[PDB]
Amino acid sequence: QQLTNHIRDTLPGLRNKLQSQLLSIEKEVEEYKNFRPDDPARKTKALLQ
Amino acid sequence: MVQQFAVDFEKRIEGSGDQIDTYELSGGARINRIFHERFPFELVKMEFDEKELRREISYAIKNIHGIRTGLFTPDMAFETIVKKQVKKIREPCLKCVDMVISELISTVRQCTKKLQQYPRLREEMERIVTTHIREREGRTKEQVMLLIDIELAYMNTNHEDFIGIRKGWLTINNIGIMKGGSKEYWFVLTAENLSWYKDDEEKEKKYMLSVDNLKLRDVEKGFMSSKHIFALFNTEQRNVYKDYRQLELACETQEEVDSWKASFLRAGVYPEMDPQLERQVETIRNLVDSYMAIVNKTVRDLMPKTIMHLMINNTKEFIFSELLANLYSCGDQNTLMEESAE
Repeated sequence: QQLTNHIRDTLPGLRNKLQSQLLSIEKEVEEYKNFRPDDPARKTKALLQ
Repeated sequence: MVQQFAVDFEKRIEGSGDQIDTYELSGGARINRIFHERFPFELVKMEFDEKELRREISYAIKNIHGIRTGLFTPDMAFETIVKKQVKKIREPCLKCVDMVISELISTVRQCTKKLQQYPRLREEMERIVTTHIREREGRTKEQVMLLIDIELAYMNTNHEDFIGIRKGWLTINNIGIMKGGSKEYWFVLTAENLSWYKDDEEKEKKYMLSVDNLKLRDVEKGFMSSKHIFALFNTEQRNVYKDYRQLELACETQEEVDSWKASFLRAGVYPEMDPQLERQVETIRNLVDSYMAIVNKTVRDLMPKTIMHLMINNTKEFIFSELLANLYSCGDQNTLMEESAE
C-alpha cells in the first residue's frame, strides 16, 4: 500500500512537466504541421521576416 | 505596404525615429502617457463623508464584540474597513483600460485610412488589428481583477504603515503682573498633548499639557475688543498646571478660533461610549488613511505596467509576426489588392 501511495503521489509533478513542454513547443509546431512544399505564401512570409 | 504599416505603427506609438511632429500636436499615442497621468486623477475623484466612515467603524466594533466586553480595539475592525474601501477602486481601473483601448484604435485608424489607396486592404488591415486588440482587452481585465483581489487577501503592516494635528502661532494676552505684556509663541496641538515652543524649530519644549479633562469656553467683553478670544480652563484642578489666568488665547478671526476648537474636538476634547469608543474610532480612522495611501500608491504604479505587458507589447508582436499570415487567409485573394478608380 505504501508503494502504491508513493507512485501515485508523483503524478502531479510529471503532468506539469509535460504540460510545460507542450506549451513551449506548441507555438512552432502549429506552423510546422502546416508545411507544404508548394506554398508561395510560406516563402513570401519568410522573405518579409 | 505591410512593411510600411508595421514600421509606421511602431514609430507612432514608441516615439522612435525622425520626422516627429514637433509643432502640431502632443499626440500620436503620447496621449497614453496622459492617461497614466490622468488615472491618478480618477483615484481621487472619489470622496466619502467622514460621518459615514465614523458610523460604519462604530458598528464594525460593536459587531465584532458579539457579547463580550472589549478591552482592546479588534484587528478585524481595521481589516473590514480596508476591504470595503479597496473594493471601490474596481471601477476606475476598468475605465483606464477602456480609455487606453480607445486610443489604440484611433492610432491604428490614422496609420491605416490615411496612407492606403487600395480599397479593401485598409479594411482587412483595420479589422484584423482591432479584433486582436479586443481579445487582449479580455485578458487584461482578468489580470486587473486578480490584482485587486490580491490587495484584499492579506493586510501587510510591515513596510510603511504608521509603525507604533494642528500647528500655529498663538499669543497669550493675560500675563502675570510680575511680567506683564503679552507672549507670542509657537503652539503645536496633537491628538494627545499640547506643546509650547518659542519658534518653529520646536526645540524649546517649554510647556506640555494633556488634551484630556480640559474644557473650552468663550470670554466676556471686558477687554479692548480688537481680537477674538477663547479660554482653555480646568474644573478638576484649580490650575491648568502652569496657569495664565485660565489660558485665555486670542486669535485674529472667529474662524481661526473655530478651526482650533474643531482640532481639539478631533483630538478627543468634548464640546462645552464617549470615553472609550471615540478614542478607538480615531485610532482606526488614522490607521485606515495611512494604509490606503499605500494601496493607492501601489495601484498607480502597477496598472500601467500591467497594460504595457498584456496589451501593447502583444499587439506589436502580432503586427510584426502574424499580420501577413492573416491577410492571406481573408476573402479569396482575388479581390484583395484591386486598384480603386482614382
